[PDB]
Amino acid sequence: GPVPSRARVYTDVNTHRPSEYWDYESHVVEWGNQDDYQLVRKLGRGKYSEVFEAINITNNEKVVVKILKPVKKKKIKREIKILENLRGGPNIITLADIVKDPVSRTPALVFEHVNNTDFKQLYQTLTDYDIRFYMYEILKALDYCHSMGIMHRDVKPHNVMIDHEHRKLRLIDWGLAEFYHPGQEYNVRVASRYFKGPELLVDYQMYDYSLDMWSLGCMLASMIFRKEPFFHGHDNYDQLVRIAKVLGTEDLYDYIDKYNIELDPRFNDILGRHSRKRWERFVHSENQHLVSPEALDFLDKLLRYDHQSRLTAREAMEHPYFYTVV
Ligand SMILES: OCCCNCc1ccc(-c2ccccc2)c(Cl)c1
Repeated sequence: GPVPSRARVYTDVNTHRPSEYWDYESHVVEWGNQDDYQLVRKLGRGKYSEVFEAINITNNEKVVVKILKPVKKKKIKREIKILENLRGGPNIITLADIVKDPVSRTPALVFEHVNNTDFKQLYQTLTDYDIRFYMYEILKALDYCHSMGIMHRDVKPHNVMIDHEHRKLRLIDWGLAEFYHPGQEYNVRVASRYFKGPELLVDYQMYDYSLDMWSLGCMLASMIFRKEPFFHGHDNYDQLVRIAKVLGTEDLYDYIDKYNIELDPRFNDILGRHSRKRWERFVHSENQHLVSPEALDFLDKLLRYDHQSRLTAREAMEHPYFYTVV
C-alpha cells in the first residue's frame, strides 16, 4: 500500500499532551446567554452555517455570530475545542461566547468583530509591500496553530478577514480544522477545490500541516499574478491536471512513486504529458509591479507536489521575501 509520512515540524505536540487537549468528543460545552446579542445583518452563508453581524447589548460592542446547522454534533464539538485551544493566538479569530437558541435547538458561536474590507476592491489597490505584509500575518497564524497541533485545512481568501484601515488580519472558519496525530489517515474531502493540495487529489490520506502551506501558495500565486484562482480546476480530477499544466507531469510521477500512491483510473485519459513551466511565464504588464525574483523563489518553495519538500510556516517566515516587513 502507500508509504507512511509524518510532519517535519510539531510532529508530537498532541502525543505529549493530555487527552483533555485533543479529545474534543469528551469536551464539556457551556452556553452563554443568547439574549445578550441582537442580530444586525447577514454577512454570509456557508455549507452548514449562517454568519451575522450582531451587537452585544451588555457592552454596546459589535460581534460576529456564526449560527451552525447542527448537521453533525461531533464536528461542532471539534470546532469549539479548536477555537478554545487557539483563543488569543496571533491573527486567529477570537471565540468570545457559545450560545444556543432554545426554540429552534440551534448552536451559535460568538466571535470578536472584524471590519473586513472588500476582496474584489483590494485586488487592484494593493502594492508589492501590502502583499508581503499580509502574507507574513497569515504565516504568524499558521505557525501558531501548527505549533498547537492543529491543521486549518481550509485556507482560502474567503477565510482571511482583513481590516485594511487598521492593518488587522484574522484567519477564520475553523470548521474543517483538525488535530494532527502522526500516522493518522484523514478524510481528503477538505479545503475548497482551487486550494486542494496534490495529496488530497491523489487520495493520500496521511497528510499534515504542509497542506495549509500548499493552500497559502495558491493564494500567493493568485495575488502576485492577478489570476483568480491560480489553479482553475472544474472538478477534483481536473484540479490535479491544472496543477500538472504548471508543475509538469515528471515531478508528479516522482511524487506518487516516492509514496507508492495508486493513481485513480479517472486520471488515465485527462492527465496527459506536461512540461515543468518557469514561474516567469505568468508575469504580465498587469502584474509585473507585484512580482520579483524573491517572490518567485518563495512561491517555488511552497508550490511543490511533495508535501515534505514544502517550506514550513517558520521556514517561510525566514525567507528573503519578508526582509522588508516587521
Ligand atoms: O469577505 C471574505 C474575506 C476575504 N478576504 C479578502 C482578502 C484580501 C487579501 C488577501 C491576501 C492574499 C494574499 C496576500 C495578501 C493578501 C486575502 Cl487572503 C483575503
